[PDB]
Amino acid sequence: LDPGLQPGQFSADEAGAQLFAQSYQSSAEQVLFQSVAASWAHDTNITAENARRQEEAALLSQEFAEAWGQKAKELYEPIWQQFTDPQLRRIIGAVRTLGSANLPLAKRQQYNALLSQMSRIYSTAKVCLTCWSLDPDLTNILASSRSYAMLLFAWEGWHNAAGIPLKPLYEDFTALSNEAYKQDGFTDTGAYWRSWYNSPTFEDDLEHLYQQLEPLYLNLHAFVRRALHRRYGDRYINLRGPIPAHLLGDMWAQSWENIYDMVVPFPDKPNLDVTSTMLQQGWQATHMFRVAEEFFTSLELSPMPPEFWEGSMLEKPADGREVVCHASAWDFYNRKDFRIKQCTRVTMDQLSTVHHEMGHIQYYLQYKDLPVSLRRGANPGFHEAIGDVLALSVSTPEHLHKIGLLDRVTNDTESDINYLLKMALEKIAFLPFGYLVDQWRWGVFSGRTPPSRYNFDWWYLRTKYQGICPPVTRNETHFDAGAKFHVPNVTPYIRYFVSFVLQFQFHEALCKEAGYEGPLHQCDIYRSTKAGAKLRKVLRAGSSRPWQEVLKDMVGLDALDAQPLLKYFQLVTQWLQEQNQQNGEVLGWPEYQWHPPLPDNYPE
Amino acid sequence: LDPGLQPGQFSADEAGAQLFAQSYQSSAEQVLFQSVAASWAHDTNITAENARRQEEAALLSQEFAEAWGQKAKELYEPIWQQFTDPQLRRIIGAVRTLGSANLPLAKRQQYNALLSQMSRIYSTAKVCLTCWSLDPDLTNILASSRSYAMLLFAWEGWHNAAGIPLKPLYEDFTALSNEAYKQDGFTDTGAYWRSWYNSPTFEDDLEHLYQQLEPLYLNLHAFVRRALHRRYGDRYINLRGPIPAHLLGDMWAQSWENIYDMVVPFPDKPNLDVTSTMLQQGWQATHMFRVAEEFFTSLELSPMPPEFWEGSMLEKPADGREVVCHASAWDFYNRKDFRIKQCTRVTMDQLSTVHHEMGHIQYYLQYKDLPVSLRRGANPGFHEAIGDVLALSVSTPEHLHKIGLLDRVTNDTESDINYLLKMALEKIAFLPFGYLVDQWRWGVFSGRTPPSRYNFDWWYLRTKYQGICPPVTRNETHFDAGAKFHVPNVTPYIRYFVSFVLQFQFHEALCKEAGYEGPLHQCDIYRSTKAGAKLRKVLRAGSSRPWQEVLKDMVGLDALDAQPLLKYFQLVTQWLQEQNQQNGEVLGWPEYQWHPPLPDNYP
Ligand SMILES: *[C@@H]1O[C@H](CO[C@@H]2O[C@@H](C)[C@@H](O)[C@@H](O)[C@@H]2O)[C@@H](O[C@@H]2O[C@H](CO)[C@@H](O[C@@H]3O[C@H](CO)[C@@H](O)[C@H](O)[C@@H]3O)[C@H](O)[C@H]2NC(C)=O)[C@H](O)[C@H]1NC(C)=O
Ligand SMILES: *[C@@H]1O[C@H](CO[C@@H]2O[C@@H](C)[C@@H](O)[C@@H](O)[C@@H]2O)[C@@H](O[C@@H]2O[C@H](CO)[C@@H](O)[C@H](O)[C@H]2NC(C)=O)[C@H](O)[C@H]1NC(C)=O
Ligand SMILES: *[C@@H]1O[C@H](CO[C@@H]2O[C@@H](C)[C@@H](O)[C@@H](O)[C@@H]2O)[C@@H](O[C@@H]2O[C@H](CO)[C@@H](O)[C@H](O)[C@H]2NC(C)=O)[C@H](O)[C@H]1NC(C)=O
Ligand SMILES: C[C@H](N[C@@H](CCc1ccccc1)C(=O)O)C(=O)N1[C@H](C(=O)O)C[C@H]2CCCC[C@@H]21
Ligand SMILES: C[C@H](N[C@@H](CCc1ccccc1)C(=O)O)C(=O)N1[C@H](C(=O)O)C[C@H]2CCCC[C@@H]21
Ligand SMILES: *[C@@H]1O[C@H](CO)[C@@H](O[C@@H]2O[C@H](CO)[C@@H](O)[C@H](O)[C@H]2NC(C)=O)[C@H](O)[C@H]1NC(C)=O
Ligand SMILES: *[C@@H]1O[C@H](CO[C@@H]2O[C@@H](C)[C@@H](O)[C@@H](O)[C@@H]2O)[C@@H](O)[C@H](O)[C@H]1NC(C)=O
Ligand SMILES: [Ca+2]
Ligand SMILES: [Ca+2]
Ligand SMILES: [Ca+2]
Ligand SMILES: [Cl-]
Ligand SMILES: [Cl-]
Ligand SMILES: [Zn+2]
Ligand SMILES: [Zn+2]
Repeated sequence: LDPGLQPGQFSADEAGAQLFAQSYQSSAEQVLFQSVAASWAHDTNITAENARRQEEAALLSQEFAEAWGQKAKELYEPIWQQFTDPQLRRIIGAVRTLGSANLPLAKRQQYNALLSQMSRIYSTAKVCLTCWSLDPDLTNILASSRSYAMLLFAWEGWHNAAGIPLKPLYEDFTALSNEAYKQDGFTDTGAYWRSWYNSPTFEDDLEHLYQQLEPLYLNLHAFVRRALHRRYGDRYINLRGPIPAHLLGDMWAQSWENIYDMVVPFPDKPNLDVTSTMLQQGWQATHMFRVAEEFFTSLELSPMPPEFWEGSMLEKPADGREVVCHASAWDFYNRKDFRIKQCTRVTMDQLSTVHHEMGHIQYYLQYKDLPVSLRRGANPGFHEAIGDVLALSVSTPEHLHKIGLLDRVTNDTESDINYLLKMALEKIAFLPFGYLVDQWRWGVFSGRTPPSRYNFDWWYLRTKYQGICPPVTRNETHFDAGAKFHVPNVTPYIRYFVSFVLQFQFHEALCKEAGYEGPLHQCDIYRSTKAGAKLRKVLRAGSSRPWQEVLKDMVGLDALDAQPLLKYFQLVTQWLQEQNQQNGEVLGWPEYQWHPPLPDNYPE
Repeated sequence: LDPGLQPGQFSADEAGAQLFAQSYQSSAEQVLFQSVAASWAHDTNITAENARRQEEAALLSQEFAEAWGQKAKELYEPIWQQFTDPQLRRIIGAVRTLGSANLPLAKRQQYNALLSQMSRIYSTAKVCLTCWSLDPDLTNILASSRSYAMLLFAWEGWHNAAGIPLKPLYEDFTALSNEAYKQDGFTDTGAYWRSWYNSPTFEDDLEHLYQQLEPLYLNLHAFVRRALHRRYGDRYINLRGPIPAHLLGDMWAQSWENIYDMVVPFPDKPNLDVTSTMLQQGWQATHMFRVAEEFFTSLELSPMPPEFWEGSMLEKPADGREVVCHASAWDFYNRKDFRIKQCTRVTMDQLSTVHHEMGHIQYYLQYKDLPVSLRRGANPGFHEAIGDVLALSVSTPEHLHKIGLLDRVTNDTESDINYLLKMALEKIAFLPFGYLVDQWRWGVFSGRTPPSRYNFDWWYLRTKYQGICPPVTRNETHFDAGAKFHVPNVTPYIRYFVSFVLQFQFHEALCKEAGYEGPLHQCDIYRSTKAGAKLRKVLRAGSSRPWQEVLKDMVGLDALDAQPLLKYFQLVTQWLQEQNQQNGEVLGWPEYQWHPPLPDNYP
């Protein structure tokens, strides 16, 4: 480690710790920058040379984290907890968690190589007969094809191509991660990930939320299953069994917005999927980011700086180059460079994803002047919820009208049910998946799910929560969890479940602050500088204060609460219940063993 | 209740509590007697009258615990914790746990009635094609038929006939039981059941034990699956998938000794299943119990008293009267009456069941002069292990020879493998099932497994631990867990897993104390008065002391330990590994979704 980057001496006391943290910050920005830079270079241009570079950068970071980690231990191990300065106890608390830097060098190199090989396998996998990529080709098939055999080929192809080769690496990664975090005092890596919510009752709290939300999901599921039955027939849809996992518009069945056209309650009201209009009008990626931005400035939040426009990758490269297409928002930790990397497609759901990603950037712009260790959301779920909250306003028929995407206006009970159903396809359908992913991963980290049951336990959870089944037989040579980006890329998931609850609490609060007094689901906070100021206080706080207190200042309550979500959706919750009873549906999937047959001429 | 049964007044201090506890136990014997008495009259004679009587007694019993529980909290709720006398602290801890008695009266009724209907449904269910009962007909089919289609009909018949009508009742029971135990401070009934082991780390401890044992089970499974493939063929056995749940000798696939004849590793040697010889020689139920008894008296433990021989039901009644055939051992809490109720069949596995049950009685005889509250095992696993320990000695080829059931065996490597394999079929195969039943039930009690997932979670666990699959499609109308006796009869199961480890610890201790020095698996403690004396000390102690301390005095360690089991089985564990490698077996069942097809014209 360069001399300039190494820790000096500090007193063993709180005044030393303050100088320590200032010295650290000087040197940490340079180290975070080189690492983020090498990551960007690789992810926007996957080559062996760029992967070698990212590996060395990652090793440099570990070296740093180890020297500054062991020094912070040596000097403040038994005294940091008693520091008067709360921001300082959290900075110190971060620095002395070494993570992967606890590993000896050989294992550190093995760890860094595993992350790089898993990322590469996921982001370069293809399905062939001439080969389809995930983004855009398979994405578009899952979204728009309504042919059982085509969707299946895409589903199976992807899960096989991405999952099967990840499995040996994922096992090795899991052992090393655990070894690393056990030397910071955690039983396993999952315990460390959960520690970020600083709540003793986290798992119980999540479970109590899910119990309130589950009836919504059960009713949506049944109603969608019925619409699937009418299209696909009795051979492929069991009205008392799980839904085949390739029919819901998305590779993971995680959001069902793309089958909206098959399930829309009242088809001669306004068409609320404005994708056709966007194409018809000639929208491109950069227009989508510009329109997101202008929402932010309408609140008196910050525009995207020049560095963002010059550096970002907003379209899939046409010049050959392999890239990681999975959308992401990047802080370079130099207070100057912030970028998005997205293989943006011109669709309504991508407009929402553009807002999601820009919400990440906006957080990074607002907390850029905190110490590096406090440059995070009050919890991870808060960072995931910012962009989603604005997208709630953008999605409204009134807002869409204002931005020229929805010529007709209507305010009647049918249009409202259409809108809430569309939104339930996006938000309610995701809840089970949001919850289950890290239940899977927590079991893997703890050792409850060994390699020999990775796929068995995955599908147990998928059926248990989402009420889906795999459309072809799977066995333990398959590694279907590995066909979802966040598993190989080691990104936690429970943030998204937290986010899907939190965003409705935020929405309700920002709507009331804006002076809005109509139904919660028709609120649009566009141009509300009051709403703006309230959101700004959250974004500026970073992780400098407990998330419970930041939440309480924002929404007046110190806990996750499903009530705002339930309220937003109440009309469609009631409507779906009534429809399902009148149709005589079975709620749930009591034929839990059922799987559909193979199509007759498959795949030939 | 009667006034003479309702509590006195007592000072709020340790001296009061000593008198209190004495006054409690005097009155509780009378109350336990009439309860157990009515239960007996019902189980050997299922009618509505007998059910009504049992219900009354249960109500009376709740009334008792109510009053005595109220009084114990009222008098000592703060202070009992700081009593010097540990034995007293345990008695008072128990008294203020009210259970079902926390229930309001109407729900007391309701709970008492669902038990009766669930018991009845299980024990009177039949399979018709002239109708087959579980015991003996379906038991015998599962044991000895080698026709895929007959076994299937029996398996599906039973699961459907018993399971399906239990489900609505089981749901109501579960809610009532949870409500009861929440008022004593347990999150749920499962947490109460588990409190019996007085161990913060119980669940972790069980899991750590299962991890050491699991390789043994995996090697046995693969070896047996291979044997079944040779027999049934590739259509019905997947060499990389779970074994169809009807093929292993038992309705629940829980122990596999009855397919021994199909898997025996060196077949030409003497037949270590002495069933043929027992029938040839004209053995009957009575003889089986008399031979068991005499093993106990060889140790200078107690003979069965006259009241046991006069009162017991040791055969299935031929008047036809509905009975609960499931074998059980009965303490009447009067220090006089002790009985077994068993529909005894003349087989070698029943001879072990006879010893198992007689182990319960021996316990009850040895602690009959204790305060009722100490009249249980040091933990429930202790009680389940006693008769099993003696049965391990009885099952040895040398012991069998001594009681005229087998010609002398050659003491060579092959006869040893044969024997250890038979014993693995009985003991190792049981381990997963022993562990999973209460995993299922704890999930139901905690709310993790709602009615809408009773069968899904059941089969998850079955496949996860036993590596079996249902041979016909099941859905949530089926309630396959209800087709196992202990579920409708609300009897915990984890005691059997604990027992199956404990028994090997005991066996090693008793063998060392007998002065035996050969292999663990060839020991016979028959006629060792020293071994007998050591077991007597355990049995006399009841639950007067922490099971950890009782165990330490007996065996040297203060915890459950798989090492004695591993050592008993070492030779066959090594052999099974080698067989499996040479056949190129896959250990486990990676084709986890696999289920067999239906046979051609079924039914
Ligand atoms: C779409 O339509 C709803 C319904 O509007 C109401 O019912 C219709 C059937 C007609 O009778 C309308 O005249 C009638 O307003 C609109 O929601 C309603 O908006 C108004 C405010 O804009 C709400 O009233 C306010 O109530 C607050 C206190 O809550 C008072 O302080 C205010 O003075 C004010 O009167 C009204 O409660 C609300 N109704 C519901 C069910 O929430 C909605 O605004 C309209 N939406 C769009 C997008 O135009
Ligand atoms: C596990 O499955 C693989 C993949 O086979 C496919 O998935 C199976 C679960 C089942 O649906 C099969 O019909 C599918 O072919 C099995 O390996 C393949 O086996 C096929 C056919 O048996 C064979 O032709 C291929 O070479 C194998 N590979 C591929 C690319 O399909 C595997 O044997 C199953 N069991 C185990 C333990 O992995
Ligand atoms: C049976 O023979 C063993 C010795 O032979 C070995 O172990 C057998 C179990 C069998 O598997 C053979 O093929 C083996 O070659 C006797 O064991 C010894 O006994 C003495 C006396 O206690 C003891 O000191 C030794 O340690 C024992 N050795 C072993 C192998 O543990 C065993 O006692 C014999 N018993 C009978 C029934 O004849
Ligand atoms: C597109 C989005 N991408 C993620 C990218 C996260 C990431 C972390 C670290 C290194 C690299 C990438 C994000 O921006 O949070 C995403 O994966 N998801 C999740 C998904 O698509 O699975 C859940 C989605 C909820 C709605 C908004 C988009 C959310
Ligand atoms: C036959 C035996 N019957 C049980 C009877 C239990 C019982 C408790 C309360 C009221 C009524 C019955 C017993 O003696 O533990 C039994 O069920 N099993 C269990 C079973 O057969 O499922 C597990 C067996 C392990 C070896 C010994 C026999 C064990
Ligand atoms: C992708 O990254 C590669 C590194 O693998 C970049 O390669 C450098 O590019 C130019 C010519 O292509 C040379 O001057 C360098 O010496 C290259 N290095 C190697 C190892 O070839 C490449 O330019 C990148 N592509 C883009 C468009 O950024
Ligand atoms: C549950 O299953 C019942 C019995 O048959 C089983 O399922 C049918 C569909 C066949 O596949 C058969 O081989 C199985 O053992 C059905 O009658 C019943 O409708 C099923 N569904 C429900 C909701 O109970
Ligand atoms: Ca779409
Ligand atoms: Ca989508
Ligand atoms: Ca048997
Ligand atoms: Cl997270
Ligand atoms: Cl128990
Ligand atoms: Zn995000
Ligand atoms: Zn027993």
